[PDB]
Amino acid sequence: ATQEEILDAALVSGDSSQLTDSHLVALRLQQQVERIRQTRTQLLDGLYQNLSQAYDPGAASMWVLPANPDNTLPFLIGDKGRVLASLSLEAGGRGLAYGTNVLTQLSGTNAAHAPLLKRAVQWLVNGDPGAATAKDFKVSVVGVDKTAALNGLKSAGLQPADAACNALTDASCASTSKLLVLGNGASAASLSATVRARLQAGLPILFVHTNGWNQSSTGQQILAGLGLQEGPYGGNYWDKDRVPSSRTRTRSVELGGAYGQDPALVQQIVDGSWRTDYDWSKCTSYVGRTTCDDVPGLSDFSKRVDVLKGALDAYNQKAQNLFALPGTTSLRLWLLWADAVRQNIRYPMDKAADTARFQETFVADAIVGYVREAGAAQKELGSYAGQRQQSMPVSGSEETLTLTLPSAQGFTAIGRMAAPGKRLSIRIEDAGQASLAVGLNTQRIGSTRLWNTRQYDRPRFLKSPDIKLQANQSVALVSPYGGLLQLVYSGATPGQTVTVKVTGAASQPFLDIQPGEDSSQAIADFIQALDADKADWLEIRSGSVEVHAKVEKVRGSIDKDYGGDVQRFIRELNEVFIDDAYTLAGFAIPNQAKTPAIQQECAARGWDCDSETLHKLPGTQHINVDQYAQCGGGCSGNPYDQTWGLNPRGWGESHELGHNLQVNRLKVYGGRSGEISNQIFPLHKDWRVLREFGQNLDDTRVNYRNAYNLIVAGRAEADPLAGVYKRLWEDPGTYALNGERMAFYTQWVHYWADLKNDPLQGWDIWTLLYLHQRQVDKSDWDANKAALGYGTYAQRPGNSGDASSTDGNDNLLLGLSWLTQRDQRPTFALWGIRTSAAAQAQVAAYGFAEQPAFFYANNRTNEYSTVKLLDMSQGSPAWPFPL
Ligand SMILES: [Zn+2]
Repeated sequence: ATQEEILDAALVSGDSSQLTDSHLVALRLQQQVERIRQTRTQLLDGLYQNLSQAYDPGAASMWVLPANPDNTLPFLIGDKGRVLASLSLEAGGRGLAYGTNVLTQLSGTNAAHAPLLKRAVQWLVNGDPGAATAKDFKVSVVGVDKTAALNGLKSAGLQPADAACNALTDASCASTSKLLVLGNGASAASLSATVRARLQAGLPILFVHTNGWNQSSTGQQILAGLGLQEGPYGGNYWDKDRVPSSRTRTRSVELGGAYGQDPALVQQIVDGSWRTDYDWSKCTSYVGRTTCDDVPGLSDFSKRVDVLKGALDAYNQKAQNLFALPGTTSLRLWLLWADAVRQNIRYPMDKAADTARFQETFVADAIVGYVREAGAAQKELGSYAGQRQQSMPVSGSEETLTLTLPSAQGFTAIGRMAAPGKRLSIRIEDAGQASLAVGLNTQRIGSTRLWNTRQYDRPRFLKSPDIKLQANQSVALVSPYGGLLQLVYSGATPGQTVTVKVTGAASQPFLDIQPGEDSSQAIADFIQALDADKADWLEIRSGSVEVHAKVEKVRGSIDKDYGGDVQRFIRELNEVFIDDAYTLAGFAIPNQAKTPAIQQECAARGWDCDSETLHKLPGTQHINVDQYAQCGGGCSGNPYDQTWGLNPRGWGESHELGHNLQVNRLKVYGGRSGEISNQIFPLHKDWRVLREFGQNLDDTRVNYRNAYNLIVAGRAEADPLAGVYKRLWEDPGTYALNGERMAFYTQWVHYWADLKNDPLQGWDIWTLLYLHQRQVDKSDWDANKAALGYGTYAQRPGNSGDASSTDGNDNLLLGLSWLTQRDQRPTFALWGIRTSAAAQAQVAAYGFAEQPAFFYANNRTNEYSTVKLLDMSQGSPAWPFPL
């Protein structure tokens, strides 16, 4: 078969598998775009002639936009670019929609529009804007006032007669009526479908939005029947856009022909006239990531490409197959062109060395249609994947999976992959009240480093749009890239399940630790899948953490850090990394009782330390392990990105996990502890690792010595609390005084260890503070405040994260005083930490003996046997370790 014959077939089926000649497709697209422009401009020129185009719908109006570009078009575009009315040629019919009821303004504010409206109505009735209507032409008016509408039409020089019947819902009235006028009061079965069917059968429709700047679902449905869409929330309220009387024929004809179309970009594609002289010296670099926002001309190019992506991604998001909807040829050609381009992409490309390949690929990467029955794999997957991903076996039968949702909103790995160019079918069942979508992959967009020299080596958009699903309705997908399937959810009940059915999917290595079940078999099966080595990507689900990882990166870590010992790697991931953090935070972990000391303290305080209501595990934290990251070689977020691999014992792993587990009421001076109060997680892990294993990791993180220097100097000032504050907490820098501020947090660990007379118990104070804080945050205030040491508070305290707030300082003071049964105000003052009068009154009410100011000093972070206690109440001792 010729490429010509392949293209013709693929326009019907969507099957681009054998289509490689992108130039041929681009030539067809060129003629299609030109056909659309010729049709539009001829119609708009006939409508406008030299009549005034003045049209002012006021603030109390909505915008009304084309939705299908092939058969709809703007009619009135204001100076600010807002579409105020649109024309429809959908299904071979004739429709016109305004964003306000212009018919009742033809004697007033829009008297000047009457001549033009007359031509538009001539075009509706006759199909020719210069053909006069017959006297007494029958007009049916539905959902807006009949008399006022007919009087409006008369005001424009027309002589309508009342059809006296409902042409929206009565097929016989539709057949004799010359025009149907609609507003938002209409009633009908299947309103969009009914409107479409009337239009297709030849009833001309004039729609007027009757709800001002308010949106209308009836209007949205009518407009969808015309192939139009309502503009966004607020309507014309802020912009107050209008067409001025100075608007020329030529200008509006040009704007209307160009709207939502890019003939210049099509021509650049066809001719290969990609820009050879972008000024790349204007790019800049931030932590190794190059961006180019200030390269002249580049942002405008990128925004034009975004229009195309936006257009196709609306179909993706709605789970609509473009090839199943009539009147979508332009978009079909764009998509088939991009699929053809994907057959020829080769990596890597550089922005200066390979301008034509780089720029054409830049466009093609933005145009991916996932909802289809067939289509092509991209031939080269570069730094993303390789031959394994391309050759993964797929299941011919339906697979059934049950997923648990740990919070109301987020996404979770389904445990299967789309294979490149291979159809899969998916559906969800048993979803309760959750709203669901399916997605592919988890990459963040900064992880395609296309502006770095020679690093355009994968697709721009490896993560698909979220593809909405309805319960019990199957959707067919084809990805050019393959990818890890994700269930995206919102409005869920924590702990609920969902059933996923999928046919045609591949099975990546997938480790699904069962919350409180034996896992030695799951581990063995995962290892066996890794040993078979048929995949480029894997996933791991363990508690509230999910890892999405390039296989080669995980192998690298197992080899480097574990000498090839996969078993120990996995067990440490689960226990030393994940379980360590969530246990430190005191969450209710299924089938894992609290330690005896935590149990006993909680019991002695009469606390709820075990309910799911207060202490359920939080929403999933995702981790991406890949060749590239969103920012730097590793980036905060959810997911957070790592490019080195995945080390269960690593500082960064736990530092980032810790950000997910931070709470404002345990931060000193809000944001000043933004990179402090999360460090308990990696510090605890390192203390544990030294004791159990003997590796001594990050042993100089906590800078007790320099904290001491700053405290000793600041407390010599006239206001000693302010003096310390200035030297320790004032600096707003992201990582300012990181080591010194950490030494505050560990004071309480050493203190608690001494209080309990047990070195192993020291970190329990943080677990207790977390348990206490979640009760403060969520328990019934009146019933629980006495038990939480907050009896003097009429209302729950605030949760501000601002550095100027005392909400964290206060809760730390109260929690620590309450748990230790000593008034801790002198040590809080020593550290420069101010508290509110309310919190001070509350500590006074406890009736506890003061703990005089103290300081725990050490010359190592991880080894606590050497820590020394300094009494600070009478003066400042010497630093007690030799320099
Ligand atoms: Zn951080």
